[PDB]
Amino acid sequence: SIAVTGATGQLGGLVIQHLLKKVPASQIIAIVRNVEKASTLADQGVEVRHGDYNQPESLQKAFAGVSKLLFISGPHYDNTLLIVQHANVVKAARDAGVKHIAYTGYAFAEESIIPLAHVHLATEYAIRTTNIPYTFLRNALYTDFFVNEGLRASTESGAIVTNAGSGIVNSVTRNELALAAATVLTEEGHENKTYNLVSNQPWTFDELAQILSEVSGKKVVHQPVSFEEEKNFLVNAGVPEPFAEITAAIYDAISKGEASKTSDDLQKLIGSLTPLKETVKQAL
Amino acid sequence: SIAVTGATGQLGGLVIQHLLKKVPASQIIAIVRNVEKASTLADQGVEVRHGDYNQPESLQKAFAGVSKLLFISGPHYDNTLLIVQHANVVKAARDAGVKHIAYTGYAFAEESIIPLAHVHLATEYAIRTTNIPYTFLRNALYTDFFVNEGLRASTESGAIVTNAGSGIVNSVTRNELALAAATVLTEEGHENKTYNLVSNQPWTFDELAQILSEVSGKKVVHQPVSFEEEKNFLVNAGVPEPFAEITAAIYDAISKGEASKTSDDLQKLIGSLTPLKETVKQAL
Ligand SMILES: NC(=O)c1ccc[n+]([C@@H]2O[C@H](COP(=O)([O-])OP(=O)(O)OC[C@H]3O[C@@H](n4cnc5c(N)ncnc54)[C@H](OP(=O)(O)O)[C@@H]3O)[C@@H](O)[C@H]2O)c1
Ligand SMILES: NC(=O)c1ccc[n+]([C@@H]2O[C@H](COP(=O)([O-])OP(=O)(O)OC[C@H]3O[C@@H](n4cnc5c(N)ncnc54)[C@H](OP(=O)(O)O)[C@@H]3O)[C@@H](O)[C@H]2O)c1
Repeated sequence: SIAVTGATGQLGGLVIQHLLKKVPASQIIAIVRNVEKASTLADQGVEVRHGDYNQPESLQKAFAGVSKLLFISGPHYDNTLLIVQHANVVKAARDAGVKHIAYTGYAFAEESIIPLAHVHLATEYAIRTTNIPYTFLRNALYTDFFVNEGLRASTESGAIVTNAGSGIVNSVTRNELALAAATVLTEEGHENKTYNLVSNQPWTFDELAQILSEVSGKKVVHQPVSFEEEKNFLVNAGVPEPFAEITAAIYDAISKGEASKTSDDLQKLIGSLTPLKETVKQAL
Repeated sequence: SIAVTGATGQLGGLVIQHLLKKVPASQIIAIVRNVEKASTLADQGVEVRHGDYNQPESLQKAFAGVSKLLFISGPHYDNTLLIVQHANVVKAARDAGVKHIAYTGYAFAEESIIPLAHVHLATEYAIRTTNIPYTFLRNALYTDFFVNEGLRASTESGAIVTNAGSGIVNSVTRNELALAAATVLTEEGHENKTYNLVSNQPWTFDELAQILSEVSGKKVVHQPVSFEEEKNFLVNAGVPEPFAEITAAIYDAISKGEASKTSDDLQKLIGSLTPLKETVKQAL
């Protein structure tokens, strides 16, 4: 019995589709905040349960009798609130007698300068307190954050504008990260282990721009700018202030080597990784 | 304005008595679960407020307008519950706009084999997420845990019985640890810093027994035993099972070097440390 929180979200939806290739739908439980959004899952053989991280009682019920739990992190912007939610989740899983928990954390968190990394470490320590056999799935930033349909704005202008400088990026796709979680949940050998699930073929924004140029046939350059120019760029392109700030801070951190370390853990878990060109062409 | 949680507890009571030597009672707020227990504090000039870690709303009210908060950890035996409580506390302090927070953690936590160390690390990361200027007061085990009026049972029998083997102990008194917290709250220079507040004159249970012999005039030896012999010893001396287990696990960890690392941080903060003989004679 494998339960997946965040099941209607992007990552959780992909996990379930990967689990559906490995186990009967019978064994999969989707735990979800909005039960009406989960109908398509229930049309597949997947059991749907209500579980809201803000409501301990819902989590008690949702985790009842689950063997393996994949706890996908909350997306909230308030990190201090996210620590409460995650704590509620961990306490509910302990009380429910969950037998194995996997948690989607953040690669190389101890060296991060992004405050969200402190949430993932707080949560990993919270899970260690339960004594439940664990797998810490320490996910890179998503390649999809940087490479998406929004790249058409850059083809248009001839420029990818960021404040990442020549920082290196070890991102991987949500889909490879979903496969990794599904792999771990469906095979032995991953108990009490941490994996830093990142690329071993990192890239730069110069390189991304050369790739976009090759694919589109149109000349695009990386235009690196300052933090304040980025946030301005973003706000004036219709990106709401808090998210524009979040985004500039992620690029700023990249410029300082936040995403520059690599591991073979993911490749060892899922096999060959998707080349960035292949992801760029899909995005377009 | 300096607020102290756990104010009717042993450590918090001593902190307030130390703060009373440094600031008018006007500026001190005792935050407390049981308001009737705090009357003696209110007879001094100290403001009493209700704050229960299980009740977010109480904490919102209790932390209103406080400048500096000393968050003394919860004593609960359920570590997973303690993570929820501590998270509630941290979120309340962020919401209340607390300007500086000190938290009593556990020295060298990253190297601990005691599960309570994961709670203190989860909490430190929770505090880092708030961005509030912090002081992590990483307290050694209390010398008072080992050296107390209970040593008369050992004088009686001629033996201190433990499963600590010849493990080394860097413990310090609750009172020195209270002085350290009070010092930090009342002088500049301690913002965004962690201190491992332990002894630089560690001791063994052989040594404790020689000291008890010198003080009492009666011959007492350390009798080191196994984990299961300890727990049995303890249970049959009227120590309730969960606490007997807690105690055997603390000694077991000592036997494996849990308390063997030292730092000059405390001595640098408070001046000379209390010799163990002086603490033994007080206990008796
Ligand atoms: N590594 C990265 O680059 C990266 C980037 C962004 C996010 N993340 C983290 O990884 C997680 C998964 O990524 P994603 O792309 O799948 O994000 P996503 O599409 O935003 O999914 C977030 C999921 O969490 C659910 N959720 C929100 N609040 C909840 C609550 N109170 N109780 C229960 N569920 C709640 C959402 O439910 P609804 O559908 O009902 O709203 C949604 O299913 C995110 O939650 C976030 O913490 C990582
Ligand atoms: N370093 C060590 O060797 C060591 C040893 C033991 C404990 N500790 C930790 O350090 C802390 C202080 O040590 P201590 O000797 O002063 O312990 P203590 O005498 O047991 O004090 C614990 C304090 O926390 C309060 N408390 C319990 N539950 C609470 C709640 N739900 N909301 C608000 N307050 C609550 C208690 O209030 P009441 O008086 O109303 O019950 C008490 O004032 C402990 O909480 C524990 O986590 C450290």
